[PDB]
Amino acid sequence: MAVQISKKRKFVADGIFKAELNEFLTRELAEDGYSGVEVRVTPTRTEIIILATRTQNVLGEKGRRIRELTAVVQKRFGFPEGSVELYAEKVATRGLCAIAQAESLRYKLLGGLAVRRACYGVLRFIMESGAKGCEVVVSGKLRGQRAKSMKFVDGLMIHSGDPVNYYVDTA
Amino acid sequence: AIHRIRITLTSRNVKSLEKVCADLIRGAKEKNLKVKGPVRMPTKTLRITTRKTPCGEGSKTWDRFQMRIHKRLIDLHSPSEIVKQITSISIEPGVEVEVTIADA
Amino acid sequence: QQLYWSHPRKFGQGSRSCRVCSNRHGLIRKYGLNMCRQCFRQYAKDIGFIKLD
Amino acid sequence: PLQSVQVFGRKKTATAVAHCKRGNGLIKVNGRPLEMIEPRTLQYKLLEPVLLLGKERFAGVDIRVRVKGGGHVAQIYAIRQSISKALVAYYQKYVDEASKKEIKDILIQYDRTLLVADPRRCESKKFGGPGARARYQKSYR
Amino acid sequence: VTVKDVNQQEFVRALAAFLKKSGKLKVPEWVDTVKLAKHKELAPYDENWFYTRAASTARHLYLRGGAGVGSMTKIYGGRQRNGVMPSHFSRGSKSVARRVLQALEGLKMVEKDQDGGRKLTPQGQRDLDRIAGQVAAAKKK
Amino acid sequence: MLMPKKNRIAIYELLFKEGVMVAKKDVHMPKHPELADKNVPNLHVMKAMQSLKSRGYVKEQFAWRHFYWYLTNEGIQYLRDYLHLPPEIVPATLRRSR
Amino acid sequence: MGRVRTKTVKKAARVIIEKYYTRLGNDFHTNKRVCEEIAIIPSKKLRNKIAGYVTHLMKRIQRGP
RNA sequence: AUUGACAGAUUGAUAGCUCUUUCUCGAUUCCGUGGGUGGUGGUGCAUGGCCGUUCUUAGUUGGUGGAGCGAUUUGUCUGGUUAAUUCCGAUAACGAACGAGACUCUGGCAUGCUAACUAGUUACGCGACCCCCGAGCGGUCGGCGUCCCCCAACUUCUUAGAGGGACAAGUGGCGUUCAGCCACCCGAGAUUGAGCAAUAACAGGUCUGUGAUGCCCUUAGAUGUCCGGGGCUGCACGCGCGCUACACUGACUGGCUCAGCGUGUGCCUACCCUACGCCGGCAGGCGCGGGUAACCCGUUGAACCCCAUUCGUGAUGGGGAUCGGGGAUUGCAAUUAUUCCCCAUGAACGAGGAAUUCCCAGUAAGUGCGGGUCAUAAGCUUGCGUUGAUUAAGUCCCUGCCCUUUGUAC
Repeated sequence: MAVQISKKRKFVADGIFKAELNEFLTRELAEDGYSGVEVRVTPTRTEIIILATRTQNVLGEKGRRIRELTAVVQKRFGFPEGSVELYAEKVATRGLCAIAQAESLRYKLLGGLAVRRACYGVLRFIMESGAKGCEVVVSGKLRGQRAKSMKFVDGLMIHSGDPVNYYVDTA
Repeated sequence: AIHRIRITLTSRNVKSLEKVCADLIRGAKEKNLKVKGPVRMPTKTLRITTRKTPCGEGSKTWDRFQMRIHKRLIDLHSPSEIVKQITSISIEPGVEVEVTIADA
Repeated sequence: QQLYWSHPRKFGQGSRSCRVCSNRHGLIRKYGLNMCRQCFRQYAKDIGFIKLD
Repeated sequence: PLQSVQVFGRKKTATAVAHCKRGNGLIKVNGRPLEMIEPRTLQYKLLEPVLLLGKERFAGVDIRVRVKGGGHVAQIYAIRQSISKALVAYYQKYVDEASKKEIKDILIQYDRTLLVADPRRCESKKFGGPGARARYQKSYR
Repeated sequence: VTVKDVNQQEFVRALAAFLKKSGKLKVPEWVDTVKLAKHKELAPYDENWFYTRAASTARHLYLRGGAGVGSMTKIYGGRQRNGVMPSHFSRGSKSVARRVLQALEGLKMVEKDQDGGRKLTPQGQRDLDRIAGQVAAAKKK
Repeated sequence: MLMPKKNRIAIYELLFKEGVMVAKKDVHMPKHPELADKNVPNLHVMKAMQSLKSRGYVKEQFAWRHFYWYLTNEGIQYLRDYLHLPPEIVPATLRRSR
Repeated sequence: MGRVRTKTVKKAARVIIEKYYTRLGNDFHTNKRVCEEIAIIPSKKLRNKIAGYVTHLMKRIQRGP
């Protein structure tokens, strides 16, 4: 009530919250095309933006799933009634999102399309989307039961340096 | 009323925090009164060193995960309505703003 | 019945677990993280920590 | 109008600030003269500038010094740098530049440390060893 | 001349002698038997040590005020041989510091200040700074 | 249809009152966060929801030892049957959008 | 015993001099700021290096091709 | 149907676990079968992810063209150059990609700028308090503690912004007068130290970090789970990283006197840092305060060091193992000694054979203090400073690594 926790501790706890919510959204809206959360606190309100491709699906029928998710978030993180609101925004250039593409590939692999061909197409999609380049690695037991790895690559890529931080979107 | 209102901008990001700080000074100059320039506090470094390894059996190598945290606090000699107009602007980043009433 | 969980679970590494894995070894207690050191490494970027030096 | 000059010396983490003023040449560190400070074997150090330039150069300039940080030796090397530096800064501003230049020359030929501060600072330890460069012992067998 | 103008070692010797000559301190019963801190293998070889450290406390109080018992233990701290384990800090004896501070209180050297902790008083400033002057006027050496 | 009636039936009503419901995967909580009429703990809650899920009258997601039970339409119809509720009812998903 | 220039320096300097021979001169700090003006050099150090090689090429040009 | 029970016998138990004997939710149950579910069970030689290593060196790659029946090769190199497949230059190659470099953080220069009651204050003003505080007959000075706010003055020290700042840029050599190397001026002299880090691997480690996970096993007399107790600490012995030492360049007893990273309660499940006052030899106890922190702890009054002590080369006052008796705290519980204090006991060890580790500048080494774990808490670790060397500035002898030619029955 009148706590005002440490400036150190508060920032750590905030990031922790942000990270848990990211997981849960990834776990819940996996198939649905989730591409990140962008949270921001305000006076007596905490906006939280879901980024995704299939926005119609995340919202649900007539306004349903978003309302369920707000209620669940309220219940879980100790938020008052009407202190939080989920805002689904459509992702511009979904190809350049790495986690969205990694999901798309997961889906394709689950359906039963060949390990190569689905992964190749995904690669072709991200390069049409307008990237500097790419690196797509599938690994594990690709036929037989001795684990191998695919490694489909193209274009301009970087590994070293600081720049990797902000120049490669990894997933 | 006029009273010694204190803004306190704390953040993880530097550039974003300084931009906010600058905009609040601009807003204070516009609706002229006073300022007592944005006081850089000594930044803290929230630091965690862990083993890179899950398990024990590599060569023993360590991460040094930092997290910096900055505090720019700004004094002001004004009424409340002007402060609410200023502080409502300069939001969207992770800059935590804490407005104290007077003295302490 | 009444003795089922009746053992002092107030202190030491019985009580405190991680807030993600829930295994009770190598918890980053500092700054109230309370998470597995492996878990911490996993999430650190989201939390705001970053390897600069 | 008074002739004030506040100049600092440094050594590792010893910020010794010597403050010159138009006076009678006392020269005291924190709150005491140069005949204590009290590592004492290093008295001729904190004396050196005065011994080189003489009492005639100092004569009309009282110097109050304040020190903090560092350890005993580092503090002495800080004050020694600072009082000499302060003297030079006084002569630059409130005397004449040819006089300063002469003082500077007399100091440097003795030691460049008197004006120029060492950049040397404690190197950071890295995991896999007890210090910066030394490693923990390897077992092999 | 103040106390800072005097070589602090030979000051506390003179203050101790002063406190003996006065003969109205309040050395408690233990003195002989006590250890002096958990540091120490032995007790002091100087058998009238209480007077010496009383003097040392007073002079500390002159130089830095607001010094509580805890603060007096911290200043009289040192190495603690664990013997076969490595050494650490240990704070000095509380009770002896407290008895010293209460003894000075009875003398009216000192007085418990506002905002906690001891400070020495004018009548105490007398004796401390008087004996400084005596030491200064001992000889040119 | 199981166990202490007062507890179970209170869980069901709380699940109906909101669209969703959550727990923590922590067996030993003689209270439960929210709810808290009389002990009515974690477990009973958690075991009811798993029973619901098995017969196909609630969905799931887990995420960091915590559970998230989104409720189905067929599930809603099961709860209304259990609690002999009227046909209007309004569970939670009413909410004016704009 | 160390500092050789990489091709990312060398190419940029040659390209600078090919287009802006006239602006560039022997004094390093003048053309250090020229290099800032005429070219978007992202880092300070790289800029500073390029200008250093630009000066060195100028000196070679002032003594045959 | 057949969930849940005071006795009393039994039991470790106040486990309604059982035998005994009264009653209970009242739609729970029990029995199959399908089938779950759990598992710090098995399998890292079924995998994922993450590390580690090869491999911290300079290496790796495809398009098109050329050479070969082809595997392949060229590019990717005779030569100089560089820390570098870094450059210069050669040229059946051409024009590219990664890595290296650039980059990010850090270190050190800014009497330059922007900045301040959560920095200093800084020197003033001394407006003073203040008592003889001292010098001094008295004035004027010396010194702090502070009493200080704000309508004193600022940023030297302080915090941290965004700028600048060094580039091999100058002078001299050496070098195809290229790439570059050496010196010296100015001044940090390209070099402060980290972080990031390719291709292809390994059947490296990890299923005991995961509600990442295949299959296998087990699944109510459980390998599930919880409670009590014990164990992981057991000692003919062998090895590995450590601490303490073997003293007088020391020990002890006083005295004097300088740090820097941090961290800290009001919490994810029950509690922090602690000033000051008394009581206690000591560990500690009891009172009151301050502190979600440049505010309080805190001028963090650290150690070594420095200065007076005694002791006198004696297994000595060096060393502090072992062990007896007592006293404190943490805890639900400390016996197989949890830690801490006290008195007593006083072992080997007089510098370590063959072996072999680590290191070149604020480094090694000494020296303490933070953080981690943590109720209790470091002989470990990961950071921090404080004191501060010798010797190198080279070479392939050993051990390895990189390229080229070569030989090869691998």
